Amino acid sequence: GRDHRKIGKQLDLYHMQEEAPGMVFWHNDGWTIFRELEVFVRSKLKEYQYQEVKGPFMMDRVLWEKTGHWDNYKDAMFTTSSENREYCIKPMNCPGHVQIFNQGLKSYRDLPLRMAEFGSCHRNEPSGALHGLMRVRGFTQDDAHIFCTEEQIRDEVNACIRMVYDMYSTFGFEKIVVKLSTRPDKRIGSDEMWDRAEADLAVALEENNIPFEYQLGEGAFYGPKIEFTLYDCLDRAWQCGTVQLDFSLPSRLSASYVGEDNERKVPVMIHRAILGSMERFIGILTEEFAGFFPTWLAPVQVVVMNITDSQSEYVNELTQKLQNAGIRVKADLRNEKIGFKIREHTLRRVPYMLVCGDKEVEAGKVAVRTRRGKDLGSLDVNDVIEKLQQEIRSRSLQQLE
Amino acid sequence: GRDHRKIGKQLDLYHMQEEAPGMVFWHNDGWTIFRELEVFVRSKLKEYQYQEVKGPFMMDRVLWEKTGHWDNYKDAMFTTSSENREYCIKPMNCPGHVQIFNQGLKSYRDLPLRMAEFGSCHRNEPSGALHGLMRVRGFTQDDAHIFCTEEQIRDEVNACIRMVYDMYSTFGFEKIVVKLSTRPDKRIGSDEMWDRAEADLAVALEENNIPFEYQLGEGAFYGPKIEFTLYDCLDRAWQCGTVQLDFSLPSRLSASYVGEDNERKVPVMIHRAILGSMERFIGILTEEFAGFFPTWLAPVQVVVMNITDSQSEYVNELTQKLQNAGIRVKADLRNEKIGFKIREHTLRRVPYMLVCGDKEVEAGKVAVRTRRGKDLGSLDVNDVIEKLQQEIRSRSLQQLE
Ligand SMILES: C[C@@H](O)[C@H](N)C(=O)OCCCCCn1cnc2cc(Br)c(Cl)cc2c1=O
Ligand SMILES: C[C@@H](O)[C@H](N)C(=O)OCCCCCn1cnc2cc(Br)c(Cl)cc2c1=O
Ligand SMILES: [Zn+2]
Ligand SMILES: [Zn+2]
Repeated sequence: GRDHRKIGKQLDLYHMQEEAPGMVFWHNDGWTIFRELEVFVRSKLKEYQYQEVKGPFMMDRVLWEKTGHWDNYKDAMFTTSSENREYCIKPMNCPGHVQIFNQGLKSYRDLPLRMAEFGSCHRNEPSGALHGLMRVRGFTQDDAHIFCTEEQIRDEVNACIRMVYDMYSTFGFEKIVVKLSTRPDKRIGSDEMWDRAEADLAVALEENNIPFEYQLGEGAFYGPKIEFTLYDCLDRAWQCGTVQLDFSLPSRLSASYVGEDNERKVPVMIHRAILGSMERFIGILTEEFAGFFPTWLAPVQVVVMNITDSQSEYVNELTQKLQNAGIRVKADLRNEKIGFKIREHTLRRVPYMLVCGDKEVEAGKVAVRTRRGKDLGSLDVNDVIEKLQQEIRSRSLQQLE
Repeated sequence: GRDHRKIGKQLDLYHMQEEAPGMVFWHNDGWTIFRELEVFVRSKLKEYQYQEVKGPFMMDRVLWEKTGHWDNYKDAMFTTSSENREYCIKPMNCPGHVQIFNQGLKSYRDLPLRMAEFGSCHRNEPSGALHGLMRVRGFTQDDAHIFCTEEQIRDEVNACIRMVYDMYSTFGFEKIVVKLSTRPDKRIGSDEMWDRAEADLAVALEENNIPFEYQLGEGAFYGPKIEFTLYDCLDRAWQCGTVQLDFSLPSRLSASYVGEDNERKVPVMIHRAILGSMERFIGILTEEFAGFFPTWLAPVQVVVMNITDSQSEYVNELTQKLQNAGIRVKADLRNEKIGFKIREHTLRRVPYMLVCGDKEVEAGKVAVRTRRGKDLGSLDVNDVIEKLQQEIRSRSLQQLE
């Protein structure tokens, strides 16, 4: 009883309909979760020293032919036309990132250049294969590309791996299985490029004490991949993360920089995504938590409620203070029994229920109950606000005990 | 200068390519401005009680055919096909918002329902008419649709008008022309509906003490509208804001709610955008400010710089303090003359240059230079940080004096 489709309906997070197969409509509360997940990713982009960009939604087929995506992916790409030119709605963000890199002369002092995007991508998947948020047609990839020198590969691949485990640990995912996918039958780049790339990814895994198995022939057409699979609380495997080494795309798109030796050089490209897609990861989280999202992700974090209208002015004031502390809060001043109110907000998976009777109004206190049924007692309002702020800002998995 | 296309190149904000006509490649610094503009709009969504949602990029042509917009605008829509079905890449967000409205039984108690989206839209505009950020194919509107009763229209229009002036004032736009477009020759609804609807728009304007003029017969087939034209510092007119009444779309897309008398009732829709295209608005702002973006919008708010090698670690400490204070800060530790650093960052329109010589280090102070060439002298570090935070939080047009 943790279906993301059911929870998504019950908590008014999102919906899907037949007029847009495999594409999500995010309702207010679901979009709040999505945006908080974006805020989290951005905090990591800042920490790990990434730029953030935005590329065009479509680009001319001629460009996708040049990069190799047309030859490999044409049947799974959406196309559209204008003025006798054909455009592919983008399946990937990498070519756009190279286009941005190519604006303005680059040198070795600009490298490593780490370029991230919340990339809106589309895949023309067979419609019968779509399911929930887990297999979709339109998605938002937490993508980035690192442009670096050959000598910087080791440190930059190492940083990507650190970033992967760091981010998964935030959500409580500690059981991770790793595969290394090597040269596929249909590919671009020379065998010596592939020897180098496969070797570098293998060394990274050895050095980080990450056990792995090879997945022979399952690499991307443009480079080998480290694939990260996390396991949820039901012990189900979800492949989410990927780190790839690419010596082909930057050459094909005429990317270059001036090295230390003043010689014109082609940058190496590292591709990576960690969550995989915002939509699928939200799906996974919804099931992992069964809708009991950690406080930092919860659509509504606190509900403050009165017993009678005698405490209404105090509740409104307290609601305002919580909102000023950055907390997603609402007041429940209805003329309903306290057990009726508490149940409604517990059903809605609100982390904290703040109750104000006469005794609380008199003492400048608030009675705190958690959605798990724990009565924390009557506590000083400022102590409660501070404790909630820390729980939220630290992105704690745990509520107050 | 005040050419946003030249400034856009100079400050590394964005670029365009023929591979994606009229679709912007946002570089890090331009995307920072875009993201800050979103944050600003979201603060107003909160203040004016809007939900925020997100819809997919495409929906079945079959659904678009039902809206009453198909015959009018089929030539300007991008289409793409899959499995014998044709999809439209959305040029507007209204039908998607109605799809969200149509999920779950709605009651009169849910009205007015205010639904905003930063809606990623595409129009197949002729390539010859494209121009920088102002005339594009891919654009993002600060869009919203309000679903309400007939009796609620005036108050809801009143709030939209307040929102327009509130938002324009933030950017220094106080000269605003207002036009009310009245019933066209070809229209839906009775004459009485139009009498009431035109009167609601006029009364809402009167209630905000706003003089206006008519654009006779220029209303849409589905209702009258108000349009807001702001004037920049060169006295150039930019039509940006729209409040559009719509008595057609809800019925066309089977939208309804349970009235207080238990009757199935069709809501009225209000379409509204304040900035309009955010790409275009960024273009307007770029020219308005001549690239001197107010500090809250500036891609890089502060550069901290040393005179000689001796102050490098003080610069690092101060940069970290600014980082921790939420300021977009960079350290310039190059072995270059201080005047060279000031010239470069002045040219890049960085609001503040925080200069650290021995005297500053020794006193725990910093010397503050503005991009206007103003020497503000030696100031206490914590005081400067507090003043910068206040300038940013208040979204002030004015730098410290
Ligand atoms: C991490 C990113 O930078 C990287 N480009 C990426 O997407 O890699 C994901 C794993 C390797 C690549 C695996 N794959 C393969 N065929 C595809 C065809 C289409 Br059409 C689309 Cl939309 C996506 C893919 C895809 O993802
Ligand atoms: C404010 C928004 O909700 C509103 N829908 C909107 O876009 O308003 C902007 C101004 C008036 C919008 C009026 N118009 C203008 N150009 C269009 C181009 C295409 Br292609 C299509 Cl399908 C429809 C329209 C359209 O209806
Ligand atoms: Zn990639
Ligand atoms: Zn609309």
